[PDB]
Amino acid sequence: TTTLAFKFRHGVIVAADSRATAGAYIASQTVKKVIEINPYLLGTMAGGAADCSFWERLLARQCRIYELRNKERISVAAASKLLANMVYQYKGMGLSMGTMICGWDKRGPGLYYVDSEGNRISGATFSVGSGSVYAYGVMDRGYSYDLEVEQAYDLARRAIYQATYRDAYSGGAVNLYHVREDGWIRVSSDNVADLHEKYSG
Amino acid sequence: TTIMAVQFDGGVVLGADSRTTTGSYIANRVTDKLTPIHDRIFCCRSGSAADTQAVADAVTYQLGFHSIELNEPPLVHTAASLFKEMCYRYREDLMAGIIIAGWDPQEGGQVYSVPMGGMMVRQSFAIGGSGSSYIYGYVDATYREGMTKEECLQFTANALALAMERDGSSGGVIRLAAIAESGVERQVLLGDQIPKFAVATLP
Amino acid sequence: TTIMAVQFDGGVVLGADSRTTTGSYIANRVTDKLTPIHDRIFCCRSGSAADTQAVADAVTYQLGFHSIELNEPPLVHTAASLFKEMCYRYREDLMAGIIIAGWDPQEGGQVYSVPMGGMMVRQSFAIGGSGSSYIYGYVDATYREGMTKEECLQFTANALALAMERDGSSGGVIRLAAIAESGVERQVLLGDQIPKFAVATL
Amino acid sequence: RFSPYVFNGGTILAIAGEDFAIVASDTRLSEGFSIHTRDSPKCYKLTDKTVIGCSGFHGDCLTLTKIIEARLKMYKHSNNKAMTTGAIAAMLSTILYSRRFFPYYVYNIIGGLDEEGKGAVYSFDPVGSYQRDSFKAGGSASAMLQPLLDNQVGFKNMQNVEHVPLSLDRAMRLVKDVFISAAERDVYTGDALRICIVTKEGIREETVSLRKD
Amino acid sequence: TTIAGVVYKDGIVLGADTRATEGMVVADKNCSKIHFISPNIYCCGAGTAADTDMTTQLISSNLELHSLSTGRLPRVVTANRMLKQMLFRYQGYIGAALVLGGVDVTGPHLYSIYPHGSTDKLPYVTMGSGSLAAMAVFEDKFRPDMEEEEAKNLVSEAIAAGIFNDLGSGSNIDLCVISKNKLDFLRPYTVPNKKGTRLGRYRCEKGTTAVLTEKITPLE
Amino acid sequence: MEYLIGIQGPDYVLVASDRVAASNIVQMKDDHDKMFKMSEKILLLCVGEAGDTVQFAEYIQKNVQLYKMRNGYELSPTAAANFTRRNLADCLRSRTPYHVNLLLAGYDEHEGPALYYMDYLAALAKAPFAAHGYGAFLTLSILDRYYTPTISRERAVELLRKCLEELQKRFILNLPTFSVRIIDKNGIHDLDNISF
Amino acid sequence: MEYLIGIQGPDYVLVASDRVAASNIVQMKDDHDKMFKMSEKILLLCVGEAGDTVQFAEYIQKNVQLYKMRNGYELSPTAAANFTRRNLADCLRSRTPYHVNLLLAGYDEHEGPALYYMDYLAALAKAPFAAHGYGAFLTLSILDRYYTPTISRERAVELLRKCLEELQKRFILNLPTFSVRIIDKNGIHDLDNISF
Amino acid sequence: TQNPMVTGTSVLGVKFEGGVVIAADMLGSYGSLARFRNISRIMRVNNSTMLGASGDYADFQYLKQVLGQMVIDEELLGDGHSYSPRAIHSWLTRAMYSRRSKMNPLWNTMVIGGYADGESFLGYVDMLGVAYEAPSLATGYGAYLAQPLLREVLEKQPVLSQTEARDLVERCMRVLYYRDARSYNRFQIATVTEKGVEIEGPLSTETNWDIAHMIS
Amino acid sequence: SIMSYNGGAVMAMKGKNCVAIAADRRFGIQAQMVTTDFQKIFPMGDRLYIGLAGLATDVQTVAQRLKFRLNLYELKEGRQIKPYTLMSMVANLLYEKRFGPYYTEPVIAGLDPKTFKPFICSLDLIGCPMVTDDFVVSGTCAEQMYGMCESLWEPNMDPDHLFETISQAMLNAVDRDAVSGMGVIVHIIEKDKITTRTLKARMD
Ligand SMILES: *[C@@](O)([C@H](CC(C)C)NC(=O)[C@H](CO)NC(=O)CCCCC(C)C)[C@@](C)(O)CO
Ligand SMILES: *[C@@](O)([C@H](CC(C)C)NC(=O)[C@H](CO)NC(=O)CCCCC(C)C)[C@@](C)(O)CO
Ligand SMILES: *[C@@](O)([C@H](CC(C)C)NC(=O)[C@H](CO)NC(=O)CCCCC(C)C)[C@@](C)(O)CO
Ligand SMILES: *[C@@](O)([C@H](CC(C)C)NC(=O)[C@H](CO)NC(=O)CCCCC(C)C)[C@@](C)(O)CO
Ligand SMILES: [Cl-]
Ligand SMILES: [Cl-]
Ligand SMILES: [Cl-]
Ligand SMILES: [Cl-]
Ligand SMILES: [Cl-]
Ligand SMILES: [Cl-]
Ligand SMILES: [Cl-]
Ligand SMILES: [Cl-]
Ligand SMILES: [Cl-]
Ligand SMILES: [Cl-]
Ligand SMILES: [Cl-]
Ligand SMILES: [Cl-]
Ligand SMILES: [Cl-]
Ligand SMILES: [Cl-]
Ligand SMILES: [Cl-]
Ligand SMILES: [Cl-]
Ligand SMILES: [Cl-]
Ligand SMILES: [Cl-]
Ligand SMILES: [Cl-]
Ligand SMILES: [K+]
Ligand SMILES: [K+]
Ligand SMILES: [K+]
Ligand SMILES: [Mg+2]
Ligand SMILES: [Mg+2]
Ligand SMILES: [Mg+2]
Ligand SMILES: [Mg+2]
Ligand SMILES: [Mg+2]
Ligand SMILES: [Mg+2]
Ligand SMILES: [Mg+2]
Repeated sequence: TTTLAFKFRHGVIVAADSRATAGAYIASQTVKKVIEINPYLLGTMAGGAADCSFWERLLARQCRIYELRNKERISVAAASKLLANMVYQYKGMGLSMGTMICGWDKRGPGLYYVDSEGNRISGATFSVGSGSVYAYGVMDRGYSYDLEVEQAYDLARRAIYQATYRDAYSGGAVNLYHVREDGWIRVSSDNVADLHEKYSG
Repeated sequence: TTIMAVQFDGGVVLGADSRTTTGSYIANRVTDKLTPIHDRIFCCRSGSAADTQAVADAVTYQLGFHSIELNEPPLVHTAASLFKEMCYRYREDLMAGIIIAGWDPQEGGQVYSVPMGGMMVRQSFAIGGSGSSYIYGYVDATYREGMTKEECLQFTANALALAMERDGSSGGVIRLAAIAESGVERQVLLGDQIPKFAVATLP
Repeated sequence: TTIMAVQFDGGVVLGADSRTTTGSYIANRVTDKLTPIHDRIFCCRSGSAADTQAVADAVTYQLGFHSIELNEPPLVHTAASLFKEMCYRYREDLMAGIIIAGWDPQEGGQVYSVPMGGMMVRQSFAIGGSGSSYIYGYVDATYREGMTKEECLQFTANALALAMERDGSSGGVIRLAAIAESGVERQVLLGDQIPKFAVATL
Repeated sequence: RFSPYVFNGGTILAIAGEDFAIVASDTRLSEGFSIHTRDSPKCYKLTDKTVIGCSGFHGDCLTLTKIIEARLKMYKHSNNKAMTTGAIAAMLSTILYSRRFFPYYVYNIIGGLDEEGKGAVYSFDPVGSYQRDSFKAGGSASAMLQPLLDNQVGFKNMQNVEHVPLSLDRAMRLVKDVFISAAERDVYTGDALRICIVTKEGIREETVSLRKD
Repeated sequence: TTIAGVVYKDGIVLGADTRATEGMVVADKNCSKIHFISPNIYCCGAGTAADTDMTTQLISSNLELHSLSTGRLPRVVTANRMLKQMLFRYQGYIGAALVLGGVDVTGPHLYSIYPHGSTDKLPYVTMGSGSLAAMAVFEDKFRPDMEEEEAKNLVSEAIAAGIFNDLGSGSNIDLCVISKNKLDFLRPYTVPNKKGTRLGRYRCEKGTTAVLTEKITPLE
Repeated sequence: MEYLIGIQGPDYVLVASDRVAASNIVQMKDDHDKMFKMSEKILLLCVGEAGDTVQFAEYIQKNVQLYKMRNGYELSPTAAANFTRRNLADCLRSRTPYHVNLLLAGYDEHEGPALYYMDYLAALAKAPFAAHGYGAFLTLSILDRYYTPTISRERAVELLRKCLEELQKRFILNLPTFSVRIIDKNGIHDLDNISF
Repeated sequence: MEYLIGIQGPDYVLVASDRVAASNIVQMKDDHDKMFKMSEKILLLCVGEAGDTVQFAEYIQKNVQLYKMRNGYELSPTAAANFTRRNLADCLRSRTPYHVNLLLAGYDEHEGPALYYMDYLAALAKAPFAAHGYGAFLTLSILDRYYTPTISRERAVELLRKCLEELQKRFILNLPTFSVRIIDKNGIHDLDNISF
Repeated sequence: TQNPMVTGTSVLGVKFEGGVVIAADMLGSYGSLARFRNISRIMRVNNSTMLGASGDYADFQYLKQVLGQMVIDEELLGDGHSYSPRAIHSWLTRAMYSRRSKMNPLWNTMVIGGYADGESFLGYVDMLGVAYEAPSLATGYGAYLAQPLLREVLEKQPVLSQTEARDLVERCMRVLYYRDARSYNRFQIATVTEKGVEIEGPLSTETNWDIAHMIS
Repeated sequence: SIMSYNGGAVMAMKGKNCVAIAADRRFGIQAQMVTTDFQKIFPMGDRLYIGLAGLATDVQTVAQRLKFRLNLYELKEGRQIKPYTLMSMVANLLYEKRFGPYYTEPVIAGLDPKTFKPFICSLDLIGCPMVTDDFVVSGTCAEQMYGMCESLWEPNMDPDHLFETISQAMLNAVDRDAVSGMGVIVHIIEKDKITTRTLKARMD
């Protein structure tokens, strides 16, 4: 797995590969690793597939209850905190999860890294999963807060791509999302074999 | 430890060595391993001293209460069943190899084995404890259907003497008991009274 | 395995069950565990089949050569000494519990035990193998000084039958051998010929 | 160390068509180097529209299928309608996760019709990760079956080939072929192939013989 | 693997299946497990395949040197000794489990030989993961002094028992029949297992596979 | 890996902490803050195992704030340090131990400035200066060499900077920036980050 | 912990290596050199276990120099790489294995520039660029992103500098300076250290 | 049970026209020691159903106690419903699975035989809750030594008479006595038909030791 | 597992009067790709190739040490080695290390230098040989490879159909293995020529 996200002037970009593995066996090339928590909040999945899916689906349940009870959207901070507090109790029991919670709330674009070790941290950019080291290199050399929208899409797509090239455990397609002030949109799904043809030393 | 009991027409004979060990130190050379559970029901104890004492005390209590309630002497099979229930339920926490033997008016002389693990089986005669390994052959060649009380006492004393000669973990004196409708008769064979069989020194 | 040998005036009797096991599978139900080492010297083998076969073959070789060199029949004590030397020296790499028995003109019928570890002791009678545990009592109560050959054969067959009944690791047929100045007489007790003692039913 | 698990073999497969689903399995039940029986199918009818294939530890396969059956009746009683294929899949995910720390050692593939009458396949890992697939192999020989399906149903690695819809007749031929190939190489796959075809008319059953060695 | 042998009235029948495995996958469907020792002596092998091949080859070779020297047909005891002494020396690390059979000047002889170096001389033996299935057949049906065809039927029945009941065993039944007069190496004897037929055709035409680079190198 | 440092002068306590959050071979955040405001005149600096650190510090923080709301006035630094210690020590042999190392810095109207050190076992020591982390091994001797009890706040910031420069020179980990704060009679003041 | 990198262009090979020797929590040297001159047009860059690294590299170096003295001309880069490999592989299952990872860079009169990668198991690969160490995980994708086979030596030094700046930003270890050298038709040239 | 103590070896079963036959020797072994040489390892459950057990004998006695009490409870109601062989097999599967799932198994492998409504029932349950039905079954070494013979006969002739099934079981018991070092030549045969459950014994197989003189 | 540290896959396949041998091109160390043009198939004659999968260092050592032995053989004997004889030479080389083996499992593909008869085999890491009349596979995706070969291979294929079959068997097998791929190379060996192709393949 490789996932990434970053905040910039026009919101937050979120991207992921689509491979799943069981040891060295490729179990799928078509996994959706970006989960729709609500129309203005996304979660990303890396680590154990069951663990990520279960806990982020539970997060989605809780956020919706919160909305019904309080008559307003949950903040990115509060949503990331709910998830952190849920998993904290299971530390040391073998859950494997690394997630980015990505939204836009009253404080503007929001991005938090949350994992099964207990970490919860806000930041400008993150990458998570076995391919993250490769994505960081390319994302870091191209990132700017003042990226234009299309340049931001290009960077996210290229960083994931380069991670799928070096990391045996990442591949399939690059799926890209953009969190804007009025909601997230699905931007593109590009097979890595088609991106190979296109790119670009 | 070596323990043994044998059925005859009208009762039972029980026997044991008298050695308690920790490793190869003898902590008691004259242990009494035949313990009365009711007027005419005894158990022979092997394995852990702590475990078999705790279990025998608990069964004595259970059987005593049961007997007062029913207003009748208890069945030997009831004593065996109570041992079995406790030895089976706590089989992971006990080291206990038991023989229950006695007399009651309904079924006469009876011998039950409750080996480690907590199974229960009625037998004509039973042997147990670590020393019993060395007398399987002997008891199998020497047992006869229809032995008298006096023959069961000799058979038992002989078997135990043989086990005690060979098993470092058995020894001391031989304690015997005979149980019948008329009551319980206990005795000890010591020193020169223990049956004797030569060491086969070289011709 | 159960193995046994007994001295009488003029010779020896040897006996064994016939079972070879791996775990609780019987790989051979009619094994011959009494192996000739010379014209009137046998060994009874227990423990590892590989180890006891290798050792018996090596001793047969050594004793044969020794015997030709001396131009005389070998001593039973010599055969036992050769076993002992090899079983003691290689005690950390072998699993072998051996009885050596035979006849020679100098000392007559002799039985030696070489148990695991490689000590050697002469005895009136010897038992070994895992099944022997179950017959210590029996042999101690039944042995009598001065038994005839025919009595030694019965004593042996009885002891072995009892062991075979109780020890899962022993069984099959009883192989017997008697050795004396006149030679070696072998026989097999099978099925109904094996001594029988009831299961004590109620 | 008592182990509460053993591996009992079994290969499962499901294919989604435009108006059908296939769920197929071999009928061998094994343990160690031995065969328990040659007639132990790994497919179970859940509703008129849904079949589940289960392989792995047979003790868990039996338990889990009986749990699913009880849950389907509970659902029907509380909600007054049969569970859809999609709802069965979502529910199974939660039942598997409930044992996250002592898992059901079971690989599950659901095959059925969705609410538009179209073929639907869902595949699962032992702790309840799942997704919808077009086709999927599971169990002992899955690594043998999957690539050929990728190639022949997915058209992967092929140039200048029309991507036509999968007919039932072709899907059937593929199923029998891949199990026959698996039976050559996987020691656990053998005896017979049981095929369930789910359509709007109901569920029908074909069986075909495989090598018995 | 299922291997077996029997002594019959006039000779030896050896038998074997033809499956080799790597883990729980079939690597070879038609492995030959009955190995030449000398013209009058053959040996079935079970256990580690490289060890059975190399061990039987070495002994066969040393036996040929022996017979070249003596000018006589080799003895089964000699093969037995050579095998067991080598296996003993290696302490079970050479994973060869063998069924050795032949016919020499003293008649038919059959031995089982184990990796640690023990041997058993017997009128019927079995080895391999199928050996208990094959042994059940023998215990139920062996008689002394069978005729050639009875013995052949019995051995193939025994191998078949292993083939069908052991996941380690499969494919064909090979037999080797050895008498004073005859050696019949019957490979295959029976083919009780057959791959099912292919229902669809996947004959991919030229250009189906996309090619990045090509180089033709002409040869003489 | 995490560095905390505190220097107490006559009427102030100066504290600093690294701003790195790391995971495996990468820094994942370079503007991390390891300081928690407990009250107007108390900071708690917390490092240790992931999850434990924030869960523990925020629990203490909420309870210190609760005390203020219930009673109308704040806990003293000493009372807050002992509260913090009771909690850590009570959890030590429980099913939920917290693997955290702490400094507590404060200013009391009547007792003046205070700096407390606590390890994960919940041993509590008052100190004129202290530090946690592997970085402490390279800096404590620098503090022993140059600290005096009447040290002015200017010179404390210089002494702090000597310590942080030593980590740049000699420490194997990349800790390029630090949060710096001071507490005195007028509360908690943010100073410029010290950066390389 | 140790970083090596190489970038091969049309007529040169550029190489760099960190200059830290570390022990436990401290840098013990900040001007360490991890490059060994084998011949006029060959560099061997060696990292791994203490003792093994220098012992192995200097043995290879002395033998390459011996070959020159015996024969009047030098081993080619490819021959030297295969010689290095034979020695490492031959030791792998011996009583004296060497736990080292390497790059070999060279320029041959007839074959042009070459860069070879070798791991401690002695697998040998020719590559257009390569890197060793934990730092490789953060820099190989930057090389994949921007490398082209006709890259000029100026741009190679820029590309190198992007890689090294990424370690400063993102890597948890403090690797503040790097040795840089280039090999071409005219031999081995020292470039300025790149430092932060 | 974590550690089995006194144990029983193989149990065999085969279906025939009108019933089912099961067989088990009468031995409780204590490691290799043939310790209790006259114990029954077969239970009449009710009129249509019988059970044989391998493994820990104390655990078998417990099951016998529990299952015996369940049939009694049901008979007290006198309501025309009885547990079928299949229902007993189901109950057993649940009980073993449940004990496995608590990490405290009942250390047994069982064979359930029955006859109800014109149908023979034969089912297997092991200590992990692995359960299934088949025309013949064999636990322990029987799985390796007896089941190959049972299945080979059943392929040539799937429908056996009672006397054919009984002769086949006796041949298997012989092989087991030759090759299993925890077997014993004293066994019982239990049969279930329309008429109920009959347990016969103690029985012995004849044996042949001719090979002892063919060291060949 | 030692054999999966580098990953990799080779296969060989028999046709009418031709043979084919194919390999993936990745050299990697656990998850990390290092190079995408690593050689695993080596000429041992004009019409005789050996493919090695397993630990990359032993792939190279075995190829090199085998070539030492073969060169000496050919100089000493009059002639080019026969396929069956190469197999034996390799078996002997691997079994010499029976107690500390090379971690490689080769496949051989070639035509007899005089008769041009097709030959394929594989060996395990201690040198057990297996000759077949259809195909052989070795590497970290052997189950995937068996599934493709069993389903696609047919007897008596001409060179063009042999090429399509081995190519489709390789591409689709390695696409289910995380640590094999990054390209596929295929050699087709005929009496009068060798055809070498690299395939359009996934690079993830
Ligand atoms: C990813 O982290 C990936 C993310 C996941 C949400 C798909 N994780 C997995 O693939 C894990 C890795 O162990 N595999 C599983 O949880 C079991 C099989 C999944 C079942 C499919 C039907 C989804 C990477 C980097 O690990 C992927 O290689
Ligand atoms: C007997 O089984 C004997 C029977 C027992 C009821 C008296 N058991 C013991 O002596 C046991 C065996 O270990 N010993 C004890 O329980 C230790 C008592 C401990 C007191 C101090 C010494 C610590 C035989 C055969 O085991 C006797 O050897
Ligand atoms: C005997 O000690 C018996 C004596 C032996 C000289 C025949 N020993 C064995 O049967 C021994 C195990 O103790 N078995 C073997 O050495 C294994 C031989 C074959 C190995 C393969 C089948 C794996 C008794 C009492 O041990 C016999 O039970
Ligand atoms: C057989 O024992 C069989 C006999 C062997 C001579 C073919 N053994 C094997 O297949 C062994 C079992 O681990 N496998 C190997 O040695 C690996 C090499 C196989 C690959 C080919 C190159 C031969 C049975 C019963 O074990 C077969 O399952
Ligand atoms: Cl996708
Ligand atoms: Cl809420
Ligand atoms: Cl944060
Ligand atoms: Cl991951
Ligand atoms: Cl870009
Ligand atoms: Cl005493
Ligand atoms: Cl006591
Ligand atoms: Cl006991
Ligand atoms: Cl006892
Ligand atoms: Cl005891
Ligand atoms: Cl022997
Ligand atoms: Cl001994
Ligand atoms: Cl002995
Ligand atoms: Cl023994
Ligand atoms: Cl036997
Ligand atoms: Cl011999
Ligand atoms: Cl009994
Ligand atoms: Cl009953
Ligand atoms: Cl060499
Ligand atoms: K004593
Ligand atoms: K026995
Ligand atoms: K199969
Ligand atoms: Mg206790
Ligand atoms: Mg088979
Ligand atoms: Mg040994
Ligand atoms: Mg904790
Ligand atoms: Mg070293
Ligand atoms: Mg791949
Ligand atoms: Mg990839």
